[PDB]
Amino acid sequence: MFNLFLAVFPEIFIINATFILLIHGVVFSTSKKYDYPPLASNVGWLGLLSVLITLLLLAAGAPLLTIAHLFWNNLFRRDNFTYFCQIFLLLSTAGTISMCFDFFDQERFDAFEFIVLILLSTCGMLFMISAYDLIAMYLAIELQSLCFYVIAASKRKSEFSTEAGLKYLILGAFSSGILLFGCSMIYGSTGATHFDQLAKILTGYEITGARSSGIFMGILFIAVGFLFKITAVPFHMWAPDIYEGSPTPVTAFLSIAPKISIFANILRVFIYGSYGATLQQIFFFCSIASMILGALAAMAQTKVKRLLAYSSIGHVGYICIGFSCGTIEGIQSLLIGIFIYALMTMDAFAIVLALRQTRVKYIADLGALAKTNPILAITFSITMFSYAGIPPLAGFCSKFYLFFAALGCGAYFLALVGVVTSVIGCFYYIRLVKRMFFDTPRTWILYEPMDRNKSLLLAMTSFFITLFLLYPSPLFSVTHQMALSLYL
Amino acid sequence: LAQIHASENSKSFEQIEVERALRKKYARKDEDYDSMLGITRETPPELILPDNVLPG
Amino acid sequence: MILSVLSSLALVSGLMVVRAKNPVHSVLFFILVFCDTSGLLLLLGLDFFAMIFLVVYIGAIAVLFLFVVMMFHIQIAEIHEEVLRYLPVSGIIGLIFWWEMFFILDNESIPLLPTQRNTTSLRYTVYAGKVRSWTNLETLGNLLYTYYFVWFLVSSLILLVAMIGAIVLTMHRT
Amino acid sequence: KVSEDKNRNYAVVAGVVAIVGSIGWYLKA
Amino acid sequence: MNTDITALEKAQYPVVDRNPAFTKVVGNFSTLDYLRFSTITGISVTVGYLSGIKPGIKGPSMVTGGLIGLMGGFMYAYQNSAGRLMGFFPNDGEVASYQKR
Amino acid sequence: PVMEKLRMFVAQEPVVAASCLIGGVGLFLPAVVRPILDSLEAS
Amino acid sequence: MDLIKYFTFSMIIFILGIWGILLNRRNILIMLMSIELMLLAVNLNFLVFSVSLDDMMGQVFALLVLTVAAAESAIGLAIFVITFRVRGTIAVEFINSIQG
Amino acid sequence: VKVLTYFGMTLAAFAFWQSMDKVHVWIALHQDEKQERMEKEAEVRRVRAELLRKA
Amino acid sequence: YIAVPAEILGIILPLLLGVAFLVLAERKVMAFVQRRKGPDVVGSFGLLQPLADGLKLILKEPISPSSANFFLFRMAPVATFMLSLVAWAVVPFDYGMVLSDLNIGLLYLFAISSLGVYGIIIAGRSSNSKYAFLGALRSAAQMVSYEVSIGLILITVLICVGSCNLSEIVMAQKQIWFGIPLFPVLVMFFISCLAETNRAPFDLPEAEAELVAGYNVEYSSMGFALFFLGEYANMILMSGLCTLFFLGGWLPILDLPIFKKIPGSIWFSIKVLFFLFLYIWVRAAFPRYRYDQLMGLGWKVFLPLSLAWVVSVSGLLVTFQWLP
Amino acid sequence: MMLEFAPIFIYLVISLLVSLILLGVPFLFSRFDIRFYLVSILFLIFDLEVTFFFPWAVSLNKIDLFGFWSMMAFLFILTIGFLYEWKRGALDWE
Repeated sequence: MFNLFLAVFPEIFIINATFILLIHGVVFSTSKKYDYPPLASNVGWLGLLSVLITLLLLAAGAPLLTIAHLFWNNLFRRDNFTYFCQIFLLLSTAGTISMCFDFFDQERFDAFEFIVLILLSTCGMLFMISAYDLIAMYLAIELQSLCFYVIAASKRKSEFSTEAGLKYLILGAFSSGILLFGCSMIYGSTGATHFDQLAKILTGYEITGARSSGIFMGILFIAVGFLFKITAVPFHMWAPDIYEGSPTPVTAFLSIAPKISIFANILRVFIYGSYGATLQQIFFFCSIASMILGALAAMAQTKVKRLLAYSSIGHVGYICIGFSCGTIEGIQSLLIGIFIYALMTMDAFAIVLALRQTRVKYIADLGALAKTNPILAITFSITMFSYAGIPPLAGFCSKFYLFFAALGCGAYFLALVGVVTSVIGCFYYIRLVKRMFFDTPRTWILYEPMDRNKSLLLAMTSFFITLFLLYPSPLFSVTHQMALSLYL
Repeated sequence: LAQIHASENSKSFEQIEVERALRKKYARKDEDYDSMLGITRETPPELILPDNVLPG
Repeated sequence: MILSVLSSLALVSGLMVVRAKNPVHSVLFFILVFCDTSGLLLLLGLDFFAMIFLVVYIGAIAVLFLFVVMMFHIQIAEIHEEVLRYLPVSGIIGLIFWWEMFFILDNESIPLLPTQRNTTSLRYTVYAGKVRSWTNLETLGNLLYTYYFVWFLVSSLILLVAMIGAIVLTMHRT
Repeated sequence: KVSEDKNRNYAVVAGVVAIVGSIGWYLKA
Repeated sequence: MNTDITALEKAQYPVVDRNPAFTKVVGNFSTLDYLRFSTITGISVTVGYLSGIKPGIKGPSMVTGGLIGLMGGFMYAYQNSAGRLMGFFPNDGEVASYQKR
Repeated sequence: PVMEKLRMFVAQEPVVAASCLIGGVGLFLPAVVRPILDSLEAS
Repeated sequence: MDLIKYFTFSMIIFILGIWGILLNRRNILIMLMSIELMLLAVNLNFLVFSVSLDDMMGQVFALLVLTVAAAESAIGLAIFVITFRVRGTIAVEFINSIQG
Repeated sequence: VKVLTYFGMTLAAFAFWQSMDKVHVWIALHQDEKQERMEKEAEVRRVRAELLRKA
Repeated sequence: YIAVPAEILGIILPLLLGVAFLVLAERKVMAFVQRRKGPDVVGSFGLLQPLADGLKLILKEPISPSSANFFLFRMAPVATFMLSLVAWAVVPFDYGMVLSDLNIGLLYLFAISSLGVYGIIIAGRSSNSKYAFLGALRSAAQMVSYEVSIGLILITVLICVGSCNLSEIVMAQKQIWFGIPLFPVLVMFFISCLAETNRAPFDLPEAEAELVAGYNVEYSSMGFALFFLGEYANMILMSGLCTLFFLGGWLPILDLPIFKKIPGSIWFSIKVLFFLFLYIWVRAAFPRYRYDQLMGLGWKVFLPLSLAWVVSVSGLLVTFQWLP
Repeated sequence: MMLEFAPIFIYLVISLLVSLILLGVPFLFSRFDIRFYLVSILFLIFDLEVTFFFPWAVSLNKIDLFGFWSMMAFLFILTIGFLYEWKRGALDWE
């Protein structure tokens, strides 16, 4: 009986460690003997340790996660795809947590419960990746969302943080209800919720004249929920406001971790499933709308966080183009784009968190940064040129596949939209380089140097960005491996 | 002004280290989490200057 | 006919939830929608769910809403708005949703028209499943804690998040 | 003559055990 | 409760025991298993101590880190031992005590 | 010297201590006694 | 015609939730309550479908959804309370500072 | 609202639900025509494809 | 179904007479404890005192203050009175003496108890008095707080019985009454009932001399009467529940032919009367807690102990395979 | 069978009639306290706990040891939450 739980050793460990950290934090934060010490950094270090130990347990026991698969079948399904997705998610959580210690210390955010909620949302995303049924998928999504709603309002005395929390809660509950309606429609039409049963019932018919309208609308409503989750237009307007209003570590965590978990969910619910190109048209049109709106709105922005939010919207559009084309290379390029965007976003948010010690708010605040910190200005410029897609930087892969799929799938309007949006994006990205290098403002802002954690992470991500294309084979091979694990 | 300077310059190594730690501990604040905890953190007297040297 | 009565009561009560000027009244009309839903569930034969909707939705959730909305003392000026200008947009959206969505089962689940013939003698009765009857409670309890226990525990995790968030966001200790 | 902080001594022993265990882990893998 | 240990991907090494008991897996711990366990416990205690100095709770923080490390280290060692006994990991040592005993 | 801390805890928080003992008995019986009875029956 | 009538009951509850969203631009408490109506309509669909198909999976999900609804209402009302406390009012003109 | 206003609204909604019942009966009565129309249109498409596949 | 309303009235009307005479009995017992007589002039031995009081309230002019919630002000006592009445449809008095043999009767009773809080909260807000509103809020919070312990005790009895049918809960006690092995649970249940009924020592609404105004201070005539009748009917119901769950219901004390002679309805009535006497004896014996003190007792004492007893009983029963 | 619910409905109708008769015969001759929200939250959590206990309590005879321990884990998570409540002063009205 005990050995059946080898399939869930990582989750058992991380949940138990989170419980331990909760008890430790509550017991010693209320202690008069120790003068009620802030424990955000202590619990943060212990939780980074817990995340790393979970990653070791998951990575080392690669075959053991598939043990007792018949017994666990009606709860989840673990395979190669979920294995690598979960490893990536844990690494992203670890990097995000490592970027939080200066924020805890200098801002004096003393709440250790922030770390505990991040850990619980990580457990939720772990369960999302391995979900293989609509019920499990919904429950894990909801655990994740509730943790995010709480942490987005963590600065409970701030107008911005409370506003972001309120908008987040209302719109997220709305979208979750829509998705649950879709699940109910599918269940009523097919009498099934397991992904295998859904795969069998739907395969071979798609829209054959006598089309189950219940299955169609279930797919539609579930897709609307997923598109809300990935910040895709027109279900996107929550994301810029929430990203801006939340505390910057919260924004950093939301811009990376939840995308990996929900794209895993999207690939396992639909690609593994079967319906007409209708859903592919849904993601195609949403990708086009996302690129256009993201580009223009980012061009309009004067603040750094809002610009990064709209940039992320544009890039999810670029990524969803790979889902729409419905090929093995489409899934491979989607995974590659998600990986590269995650690394680039962590680079950018390490820079933003480093500059937030001096309260960077506007793009104009970066004036004369090439003088006051030359190495930092170059690192941010490498990231911005990677964002713009200029070769030989790592960001060029997304542009390359966007145009490759279009000229193959036969699309030319898509190629035109990609060209125009790429040029607009290049403009509003190089505006930041112009501000740091070309302008000569009357008043300068001198920024406090960053801590060791952010500098190490920045150095590693900058080396990856400048040099990934010299030796890119492991990423290509591992993404190809994952793409095939979905079908065979 | 002579009084505060004479007080600071005559402190021993142990007192210098104690006040360095205190200065670090009270440099910033999180009054919101203090209110959640139901406590009020007060600046220790060794870190408060006499009123006769303040601009007011 | 009874379904028509319950449907009409729920329709009017829900309209009152979304259209009452006083939010306290909106919460009380929400309790009436939940009572009506419980009656519908009793018609379905699911007594445990009918009672649990009273225990949880009215006994716990609606009490939470009532406690909060009463202590707010909301003045009508901060939330009032004339809704006549929303008749066209609501008409369009509601008509589209109505036609597409109230008849979504008609093609898949074609109704059996009631003939002028006693089709109730064609009811075949199997006594094998009636020897030992399970209540809806026992049927649910046979499954929750063994074959689908992971979802049960994840729901517990959701509740724990609720408790922690409630404390961290609102607590001001004395 | 003697280091008196017992928690610090325990932490020193823990760091030593970590280092020696890492060395042995590499040598026997 | 009907149980089934059958894994999706078959073992690539001789199966010494397909479902080894808890006590048997623990008794199968090798010196490498005790090395992994001790390293994880020591690193965790060290991180607890170092992260606990600023709040002033280095002792209790060491205890908490050590508990996390003991749990994770036992888990990792049990994983390795059970996987060796089930043939999922290279287990030439377990096969020696099976052919001989 | 953790032997009178338990004494002070029982003196100060008798309801909590009683609850812990009652629940602990309820958890100890199936975790320990039940496998003992299962093993005895098989032999 | 039983199933269609149960389904249209759930349908009117869902539609009323959508309408409550549409009609309450200045009343975010009723926006939250409309979302709760939508969640009740979905919970009923699962129960009705579970009865209709003679399958217990609908009921398990119905209980778990009730748990989700409770947690989401609790946290939502917490966020409402803190927003009200910061601003001193619930009017939507004071929760529109983030824009652009 | 007044109690009588609520009851008049409930009576109106009851009439609306009975009308919905009439609509459902009508939709059920036209299943055969709809399937026949679907079959004729499918035959049209299939004949057109088979004639176009010839070339 | 033509005979059902006859049974319903045969339940309801004697219940109202019993409530009217429970108020008289409480006045007589408190008086006798205090070396006085209590009602003894209006009728022989004061037996017409309830009739006179009810008729007085009927003739008293209703105020219905100039509030902006006139419908809710009047509906609040009707809600609580209907809720107090409807719990008796599932109560069995003897084998076969029950209106509705609900298979989910335990959960139905829990639902009724959960619904009871609304009359009190609506009375407070609809009364346009800050003092009535703060009292109603405190009373509602206390009631929901003790509902948790009541529910956990109900779960303990359910584990022993394995069925939500009240008649089956009684017939499960043929071997032994549950009050013998679960005596601390019975004590906790009786205290939780006291606190749930807003009764001494937990009677905040009676603490007017404590600067604590009740939720029904703005009520006159029959709205006030309905609140009072609801509370006393709930006291009778709580005594009945204590009898059913722990004292064997209609079962005799010993399974002997000498005890089996007298009807089980008499046994049930005797046990209910003993608990109704305890409600009054406790009111006469002790002072009352502050609101903060009783809330602390509810969340810090009775909840942990109820949860512990659920765990202990279930663990022992599954360990030795003594489950129903 | 739901047959035993009809007498309850007739009982409700009659009780409503009696209440209306009793209440109609005489007509012929700005401070937010967070602790109430908090007590509501705790009540909601433990109400859901009682809800999940009812199927478990009636089903202990068939789920045996596995169901017992799954419920125990559920309680453990919720009791960790309750301990967090206790230590943070949510249970103290002083």
